[PDB]
Amino acid sequence: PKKVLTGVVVSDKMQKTVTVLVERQFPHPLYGKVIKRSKKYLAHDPEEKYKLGDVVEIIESRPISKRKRFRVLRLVESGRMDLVEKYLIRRQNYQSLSKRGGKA
Amino acid sequence: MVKIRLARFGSKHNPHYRIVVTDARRKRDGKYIEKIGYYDPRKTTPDWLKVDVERARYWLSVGAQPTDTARRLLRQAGVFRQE
Amino acid sequence: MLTDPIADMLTRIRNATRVYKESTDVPASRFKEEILRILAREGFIKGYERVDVDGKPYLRVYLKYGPRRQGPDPRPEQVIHHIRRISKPGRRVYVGVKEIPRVRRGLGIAILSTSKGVLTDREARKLGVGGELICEVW
Amino acid sequence: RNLSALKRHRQSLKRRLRNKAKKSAIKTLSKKAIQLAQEGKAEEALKIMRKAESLIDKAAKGSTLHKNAAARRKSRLMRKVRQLLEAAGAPLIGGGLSA
Amino acid sequence: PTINQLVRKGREKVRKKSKVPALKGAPFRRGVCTVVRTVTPKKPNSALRKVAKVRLTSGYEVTAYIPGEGHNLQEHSVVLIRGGRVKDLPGVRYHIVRGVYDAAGVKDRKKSRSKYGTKKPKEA
Amino acid sequence: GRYIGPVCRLCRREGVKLYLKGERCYSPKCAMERRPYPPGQHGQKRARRPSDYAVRLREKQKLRRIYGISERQFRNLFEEASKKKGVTGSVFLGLLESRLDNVVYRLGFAVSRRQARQLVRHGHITVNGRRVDLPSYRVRPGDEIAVAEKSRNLELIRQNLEAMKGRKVGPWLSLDVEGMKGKFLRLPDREDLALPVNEQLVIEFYSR
RNA sequence: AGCUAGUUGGUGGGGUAAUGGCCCACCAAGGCGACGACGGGUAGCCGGUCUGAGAGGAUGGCCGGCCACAGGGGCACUGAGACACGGGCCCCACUCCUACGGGAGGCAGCAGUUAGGAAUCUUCCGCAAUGGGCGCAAGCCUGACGGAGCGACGCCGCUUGGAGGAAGAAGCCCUUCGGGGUGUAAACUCCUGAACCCGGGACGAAACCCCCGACGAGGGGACUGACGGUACCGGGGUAAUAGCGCCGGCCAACUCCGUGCCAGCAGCCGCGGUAAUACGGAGGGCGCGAGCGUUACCCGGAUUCACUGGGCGUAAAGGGCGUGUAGGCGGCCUGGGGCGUCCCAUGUGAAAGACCACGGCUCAACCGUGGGGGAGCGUGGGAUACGCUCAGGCUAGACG
Ligand SMILES: [Zn+2]
Repeated sequence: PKKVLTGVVVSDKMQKTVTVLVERQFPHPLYGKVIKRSKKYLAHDPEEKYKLGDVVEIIESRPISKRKRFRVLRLVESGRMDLVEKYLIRRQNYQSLSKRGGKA
Repeated sequence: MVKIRLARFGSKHNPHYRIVVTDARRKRDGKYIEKIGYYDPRKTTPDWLKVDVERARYWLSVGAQPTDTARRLLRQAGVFRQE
Repeated sequence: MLTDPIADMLTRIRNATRVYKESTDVPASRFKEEILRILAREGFIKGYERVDVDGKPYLRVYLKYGPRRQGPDPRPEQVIHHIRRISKPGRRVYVGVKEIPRVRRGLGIAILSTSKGVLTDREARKLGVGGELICEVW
Repeated sequence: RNLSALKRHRQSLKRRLRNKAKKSAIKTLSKKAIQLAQEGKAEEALKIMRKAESLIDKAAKGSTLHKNAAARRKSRLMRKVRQLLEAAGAPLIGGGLSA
Repeated sequence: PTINQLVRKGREKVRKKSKVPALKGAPFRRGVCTVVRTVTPKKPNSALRKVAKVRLTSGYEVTAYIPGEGHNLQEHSVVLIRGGRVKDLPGVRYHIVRGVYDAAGVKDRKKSRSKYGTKKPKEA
Repeated sequence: GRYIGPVCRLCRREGVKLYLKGERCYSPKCAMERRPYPPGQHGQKRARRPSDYAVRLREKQKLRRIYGISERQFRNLFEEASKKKGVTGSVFLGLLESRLDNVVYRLGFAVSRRQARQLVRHGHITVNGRRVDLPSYRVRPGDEIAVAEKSRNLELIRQNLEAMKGRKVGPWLSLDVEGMKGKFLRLPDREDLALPVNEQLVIEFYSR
């Protein structure tokens, strides 16, 4: 079962490849509540088909470059960087909270 | 060269073996592809030797020069005796 | 706003049952009524009914207790001695059949909430399923 | 001391000289095709490429290259040669490359 | 702690604080005494105590304590530290191995002869 | 090595009567007669209200010394029990009763595990003919516990197996004399054994 | 607290069995980060181990599985295979060598040697078995191995005897001076007969090979065991090692002399300054027994890091107050989806271990065969109460 994955297209601004956010839930190993963690896979996109703020599928694959081992099996649904916006912001605050703090 | 021999499991003067199938390249008592029988030297029981050629066949249907003392034991249960 | 009815309900009840109240309405909802349907049914309150205080739909839970008592303190024994919203949100709690417990050596229940509807524990084993562990009366 | 069976070192060495040499041939000779090809040398290129090809599988006939190596090396080559003749080409000896 | 505080931060472990940095957690440390002084105890109870600041075979050194009535410890006997203290003599983190090396338990012993190391007698 | 020493002593201190004393523990001689008080200098002096603990201790001791068995076993055996399915209290006694030696004794080939065990360690006995001795021998149910040939021709034995007529043999036992044999009919149970010990407390002393 | 230049990716190519920035060329300007990057610290990970009611903590010795390492560093040739423990090249520290040019060296293999240490052995036996390598084979090679020795290092079995035997010895403590205690204890009476001695004395081993006949199947027959002439089987065969800790409370077992804040005990609160059951010995007493006691470390008790299972007015503990990012939490109703969630099938969960039944060495420790369980994950399928989610509605929350 070559792994498959629905996730989001947080970023394209590179060559033929794409950034993908892939949220995830699972019970706290000990404190039970269901924590919602995340990971940024890099899918290989040829015709540069898939675009920013796209839900899509990723698939385990034969390498294309280190830090780059998946592909875009499909486009689940277009338009909705509302998720990106969040991603975008997550890292937005960041840089600020160093010796002064993020922002809002 | 997937052999079929005996690994030791007995004890200090109570040797008990399993008729395994390793690869030789692996210790006598180390991991293995599958057991298929036990041999008791001191034969203090009425089963000091069992086997299951039910398998040995396929298991000999491919490589596996069974140790001389392998075919031996196997011989009693005669994985062979094709009358 | 409530942050979790179920729990809330259980309490309204808990809080009421402790002053020997005739009844205590609980804001109506699909679920709840359920829990009561059992709670009640299981002989933990004469039952409940649907009453619209301010045309706003509620559920009158009809609490019940034991008989008056001897010596100092004629307060009846409590019918529902205990109650605890186990799986609250903020920390959800699902358990699978072999996971269901034995509330009070068996003199008390637990309310799983399976895919076969809400049900007691002895009843969970029945349809042999497990679910989200709800309240836990005894 | 004197681990006799050491031999091999000797052997290894000897066998080496062989291996290296076998290969150097191909390289030095293969480029011969490329260079030629690129230029537009119908035959010779095609020609010598054969010589390579063989000497290559030849190589890969002994514990020199063997494996897919051959292929690669081989393919790698003609592949290289082929497209290269997009200059007027016209495969003469042909042989090597079918069409 | 709202679960979350736990998922988020979670209980901080512990941390043991070894009381015998006579290192390697070994139980006995060879050594050569330096001073063989003698001190008084803490407020509660008094009496001259036979200490023994020893230089350990591991760059360390302490205020070795010596038990038993009298002793044969010389300013340069090979000793052996082994833990212990004295809630009387502040700063005395160990004890001595009478019987081992230059130590041999008190010669006037008869009872708990394991401790205070003296062998066994030939009574009758 | 076990005990070896003033046994009847054990009695006086353990309080009750201890039959580890073969015979004699049957008439003005078990010491327990007009000298039952415990050993020691004060001995015959007051006995401070036993510690809610001492109790578990002693009571245990008792049921141990009785068999004159090694603690490392009397305890290691306890675990073997608890482990096992069944009212532990029972089980223990059960197994603590199949000690080839005690076994023998309960039969009558001797009058005390103390005079028994030895009688055991000289091949003088046999579990199903092919004999044994290791007192620490678990006798399953339904076993032949006959004498050592060379022993049949033996005073004590003969005498012991002799006086053996009027006295009975516990409901899970059955030998004779006209065969110096025997048999482990079945694992006993509390009742079966009169044992002046409260197993429950014992069960307890091993929770500290 | 911010890291990044082969650094992120593209095209083309080299390289390998093979993908790949694995490497190189040129191009784009990206990659990663509080869901904790980067740095510093410690560390081989696992099975399993210990401990715990468990959840959990702590660990990873021996045995099994993977990994990296072979004086410290780098490169590669030979090959199915390595970057190669007992192969090679260089480089640095080091020992030995030397006609001073110039060389030889690796025990983190069995064993031994020295050194640091609290501390960890035998320079033995064997090719019999099991396995490994080459060989047609015979057959050699094997410090892998099967054994023995060494160590109370752990675990299991065992002897130091057994029955009778004084209203009760002598010697040794206590005293109301009548007497109490060590004691059935011993002495002694017979009884057994550890060790020790005499004889016999294996399983472990039947295959390779010979013969047979088609070097096939089936059948005969050669020979070999280190341990070891040990274990054991029959005979005779002498009553024949006990020690250590502790005895004020937790904590079990009290007396006397000595003893004077000294001598010393100590895990804790504490005892000694003339009557100390606490310091020293004896009398006895308790505990366990070839062991007992200490020392260090891990778990427990410690619900004292609290998921199970803690708290915050005055004991430690609410942020000087706000607005609000990310983040966590969400009302009543219907439908879709079925990701969380539950369920069944199957696959996987090696072996040993641990649970269980029978079995084997006289028992047990140890050992074998069998059975069961096993969270977790993979593929299919099913459920839809709950959580999410997607679309429609309402108005008790919010706002206007
Ligand atoms: Zn008696």
